[PDB]
Amino acid sequence: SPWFGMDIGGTLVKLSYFEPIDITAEEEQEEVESLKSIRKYLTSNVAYGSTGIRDVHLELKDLTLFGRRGNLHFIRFPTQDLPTFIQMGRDKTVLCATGGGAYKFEKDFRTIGNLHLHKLDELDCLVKGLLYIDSVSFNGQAECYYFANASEPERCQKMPFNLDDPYPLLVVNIGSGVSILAVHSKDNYKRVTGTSLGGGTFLGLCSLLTGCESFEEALEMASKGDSTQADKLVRDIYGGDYERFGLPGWAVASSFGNMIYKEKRESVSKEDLARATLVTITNNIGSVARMCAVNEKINRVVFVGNFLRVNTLSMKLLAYALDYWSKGQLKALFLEHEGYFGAVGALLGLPNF
Amino acid sequence: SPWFGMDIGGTLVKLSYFEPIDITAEEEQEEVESLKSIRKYLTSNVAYGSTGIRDVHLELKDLTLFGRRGNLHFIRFPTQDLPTFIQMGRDKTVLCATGGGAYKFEKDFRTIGNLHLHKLDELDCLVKGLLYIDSVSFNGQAECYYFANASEPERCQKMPFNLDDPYPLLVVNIGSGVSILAVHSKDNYKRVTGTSLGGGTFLGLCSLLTGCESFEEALEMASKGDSTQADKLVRDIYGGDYERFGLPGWAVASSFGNMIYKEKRESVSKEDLARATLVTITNNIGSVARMCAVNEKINRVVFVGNFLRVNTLSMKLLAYALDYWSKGQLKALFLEHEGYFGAVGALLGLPNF
Ligand SMILES: Nc1ncnc2c1ncn2[C@@H]1O[C@H](COP(=O)(O)OP(=O)(O)NP(=O)(O)O)[C@@H](O)[C@H]1O
Ligand SMILES: Nc1ncnc2c1ncn2[C@@H]1O[C@H](COP(=O)(O)OP(=O)(O)NP(=O)(O)O)[C@@H](O)[C@H]1O
Ligand SMILES: CCS(=O)(=O)Nc1ccc(CC(=O)N2CCN(c3ccc(Cl)nn3)CC2)c(F)c1
Ligand SMILES: CCS(=O)(=O)Nc1ccc(CC(=O)N2CCN(c3ccc(Cl)nn3)CC2)c(F)c1
Ligand SMILES: [Mg+2]
Ligand SMILES: [Mg+2]
Repeated sequence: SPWFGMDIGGTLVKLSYFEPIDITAEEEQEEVESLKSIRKYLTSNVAYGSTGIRDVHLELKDLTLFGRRGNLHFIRFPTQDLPTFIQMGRDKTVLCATGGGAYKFEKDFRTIGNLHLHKLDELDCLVKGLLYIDSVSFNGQAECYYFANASEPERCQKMPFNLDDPYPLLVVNIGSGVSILAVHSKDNYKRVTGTSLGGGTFLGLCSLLTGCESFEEALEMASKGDSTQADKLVRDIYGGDYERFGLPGWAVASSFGNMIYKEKRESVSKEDLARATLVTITNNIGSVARMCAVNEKINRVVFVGNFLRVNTLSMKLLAYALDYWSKGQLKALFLEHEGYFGAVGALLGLPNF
Repeated sequence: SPWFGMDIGGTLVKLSYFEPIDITAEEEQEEVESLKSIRKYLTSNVAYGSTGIRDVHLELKDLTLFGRRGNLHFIRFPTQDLPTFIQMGRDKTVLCATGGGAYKFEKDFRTIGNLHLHKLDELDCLVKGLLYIDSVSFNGQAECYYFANASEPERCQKMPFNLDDPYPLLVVNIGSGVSILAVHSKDNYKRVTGTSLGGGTFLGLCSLLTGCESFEEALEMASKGDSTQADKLVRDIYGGDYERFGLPGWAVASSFGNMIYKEKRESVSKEDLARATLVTITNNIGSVARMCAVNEKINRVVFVGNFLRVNTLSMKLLAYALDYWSKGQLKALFLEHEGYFGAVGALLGLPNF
């Protein structure tokens, strides 16, 4: 069988696929046409159908996995289109799968004759996949990075971060919702808590407020907006800073709080609303992460999920906010393969079956 | 001068007024007409102008304060209408004032000839006012209450709570934004953190999403709605409970997360959106309160502000959520005079001037 790892989330399906590159002459013979058609279809196309995408820049080249050399590919498509994926499977096998959809769609995967579905623990998969990718490196580059001098924009820059001893680690998984994990050892990790104000809140509220019809359009709108047109700031309430409690005048006192005034609702732009939605969600995630880090006594906070893909505004807001409000005690960390760790961890469960 | 305590917030001005009821024959003579007109106007009307309200049910009767017997009155009006309040002052005095508006509008208060403005610490005022009101009781009834058996609706009921030894106490002030205070002693208290997702977020987002034009209309809409039409639940992602992490199927996994689907945005009602906004804001406040309580090692969490006025949906959601997610370790507490403690504490600063 082809070696596949799948994470079926509430919004996106993530697939990791290992393409062997050490196929012998005899191995290529014993290959069946449909397997050849699958490998060729996946490696010769970057878009699949109308909604599938291969993230080619993330590919790990010449990886040694399970005694074989190959390339590791990273592919995503909307969970809404999983019926098409399954129907293509039926028209053409151990599947290690995680995420909520591994349970919800179990019976659907079993409509593919003789398919064995192994549902794997979401937590085990995320941690194992994250530790594995960092261990193998991103084609010799660091998998993990931070934003250096996150407080000063003329200096702020992406820089590599070493995770050779990753413990302890607070993992903030920003998907549809948010899960916060504490990782103390390779064997000792737990889900601390979560928040329902996650990437699905950004996308859902932005769509209601602006009519945007994609994540990417929502980000494009937010990049042009001014969130202070919708938010009420400390200086709007006090006239300036509130130094008694260390609150700068620019801090948001009430998200969307200026929208209680009808004349302000009538003048705000869609772009302003999109940016306020992004700022509201991102700041709340940062604050929840900081509170959990203080309670777990962990100072490294790594953010994963796909809320942060092609989203440098939110990444830089997290980096600045965690450093500023922690007085420099906490560091925001990011990972190049942030959306795919569950899918990789699922793939890594293959030998136990 | 008349004895007044004012808390000028980002949204509402709260005024506490002590009406003496032990006026002697000679004292009534030495009273000037404008003071008589002020007292009569305040005590013979329940609405003031178009936006001022006296909360008559909160009145403390026959209180002894500063060596005099009187009634303590509680009055509120929008900060947007503070110009009218000041203009009525000029057309007719030590003013102890707190809140951000005591700083922002300092010069405006000083347009009233010879008026002395004493800006008082918001934290000192909230704590002193809260401790004072609980100490004097609510006309012999408890000032503080909780919801007994908050998990079972056929049993859940408001019940009194004793605060004779109030320390330690976590105070969650839900105004435009949210401030979280830790009160360890009458002299030892601090602002722990805050969140900008507060009552102004509820009101602002609800107005944008539904067109409601008052707090009360927003609550009326929310009472008729179904938040699960907009929110994505754990059972929507997993097909059921996620017992591995203790998440019931009914828990919200992504607030507004079903609004990423255009057909669902086209079918959701305004009432559904209002309820989802209330649930989103209230749950996030509860979760932040729980995290702070765990970090401060405090198990009594008292909620104040005016986000909870005439808002039993949010109060019962906080009571159920704090008890459920803390496995019964934390108790949600509420106070009858929750919006007015800053104004009372300001009034109590009068002797130091
Ligand atoms: N192409 C996209 N389509 C939709 N959302 C996207 C897309 N790209 C990035 N996102 C963002 O990424 C979030 C989902 O990230 P993801 O990590 O895949 O979560 P999920 O696994 O599908 N949901 P969950 O079950 O809670 O883990 C969305 O809510 C968006 O904010
Ligand atoms: N009549 C009302 N008008 C507006 N908002 C109301 C009203 N009644 C209750 N509220 C709610 O109460 C919240 C404000 O409560 P409040 O405690 O008075 O805060 P504030 O002091 O004005 N703002 P802040 O400066 O952050 O403390 C509003 O955001 C509403 O959600
Ligand atoms: C990974 C499983 S998921 O895929 O279904 N995603 C997912 C993401 C976030 C959540 C939210 C989550 O963790 N809550 C637990 C903590 N809460 C509260 C609420 C009030 C209080 Cl007072 N205290 N605590 C809120 C809910 C969730 F339930 C599922
Ligand atoms: C009482 C003064 S007010 O009247 O102006 N109201 C008021 C209410 C809430 C707030 C918000 C507040 O406290 N923040 C401090 C903590 N934050 C974060 C953000 C990201 C991270 Cl990573 N960590 N922490 C957010 C802001 C405020 F600034 C003022
Ligand atoms: Mg996920
Ligand atoms: Mg206030």
